Amino acid sequence: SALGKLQDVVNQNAQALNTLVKQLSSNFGAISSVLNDILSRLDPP
Amino acid sequence: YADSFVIRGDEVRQIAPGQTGKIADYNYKLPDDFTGCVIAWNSNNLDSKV
Repeated sequence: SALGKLQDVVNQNAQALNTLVKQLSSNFGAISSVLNDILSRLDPP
Repeated sequence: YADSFVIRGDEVRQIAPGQTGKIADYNYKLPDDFTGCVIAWNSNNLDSKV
């Protein structure tokens, strides 16, 4: 009143879970990254 | 299966998978994974009359 070995595990896991959510706003080379605007501005083919 | 009909000359480009226009919209629609073949030939002398 040290415990950095316990904080590192929590930090690495939270930081790896934040990247997975941030990867959802990327187009990866499509027009946009949101599955509706791609879908309501083009026809199926 | 063999389907047969008669259209204008410049409407032959709507007989294909994934098109739009008055013919492909509501006269004759081809699915999007078509498998067959499309054949077309001019017939001015048979079908057009003065």
